[PDB]
Parts: sequence; structure tokens; C-alpha cells
Amino acid sequence: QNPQQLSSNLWAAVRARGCQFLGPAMQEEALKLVLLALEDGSALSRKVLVLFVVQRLEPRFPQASKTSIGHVVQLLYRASCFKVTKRDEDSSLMQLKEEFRTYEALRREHDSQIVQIAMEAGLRIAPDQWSSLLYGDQSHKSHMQSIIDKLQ
RNA sequence: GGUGCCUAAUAUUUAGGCACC
Ligand SMILES: [Cl-]
Ligand SMILES: [Cl-]
Repeated sequence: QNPQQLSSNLWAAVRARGCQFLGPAMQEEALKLVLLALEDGSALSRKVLVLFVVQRLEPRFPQASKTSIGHVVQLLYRASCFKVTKRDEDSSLMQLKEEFRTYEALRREHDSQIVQIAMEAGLRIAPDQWSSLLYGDQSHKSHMQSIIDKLQ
């Protein structure tokens, strides 16, 4: 198992559960726009959360789509970041749980969920490679080692 | 077979399409 392999095996695993990582720049700006919509306790359907993040993301990142942002929203939902108000005959509304209404706390949950998908897929990826994959630098290895230890 | 993307749904997930290998 070389790195170019583990990275393509990691991203395919992620997309297999209907989730997505748009690269370290765009994913960071995607999460922030999710926080911009939700940090005040506003309650948005998937559809309105997607339109909000897509429309603001588009001018800097033209590849942003309802599908690609749906997949990022699915990653947060799969990480159990949302309070979901279920009503009859209507779309469920999503709020950010009180504990995940800041970027640091939301991002930790996001990183953790990608690591659980690596483990579900039997992928064994060291922290230097994690730092690279999620942040595009080597400045997050400890962060990553912290999430790996919690999950084991 | 496999990947990638697009469209749709109240999705801890589905369903459909195209492209490429
Ligand atoms: Cl409400
Ligand atoms: Cl809450």
C-alpha cells in the first residue's frame, strides 16, 4: 500500500458513503459557509443549506455544485453534527448541535468522520499523510494523531 | 469490473445518468 493508492482508496471510500472532500482550501471555505448559515441556530432543509453554500462558494470555486455540496453536507450529517427537526409532510430541518457551532469543533468532527471511514475501509494512513490530505501541510500531524487515538 | 462527475430524495443512505479507465 503506497500513498497515491491509500489517498485514491480513501477518497473512493468517502464518496461511496455519499460524502465528499473538495480539497483543503474549498472544504475549509465550505464548512465556514455551513457555519455562517447555521452558527446562529437557523434551521435549514438540506436543499436551502446547499443553495446557500453553493451560491457564495461559486465565485471563488466554480466547480461547486448541489451534488458536491450535498456530499459535504452528507459528511456532516453522517458525523452526527446536525439536530434534525422531523415533521409530517415536510423536509427535515437541520440545526448545528450547540457543541459544533464553531469552526474548530465542527472541523474536528469532520476530520474524525473521515478517519472512521478510513477505518471502516480498513485503510491504515499515518498522521503526516493525514495532515497532507485534509490540510495540504505537515502542521496538523498531532491533531490527526489525537483523532486516531480517540477512535482506537 | 473499477474510478470520476452530474441529477434527485425528509438520506448515519438510496435511485438514476454520463464520462473515462
Ligand atoms: Cl424550530
Ligand atoms: Cl443541540
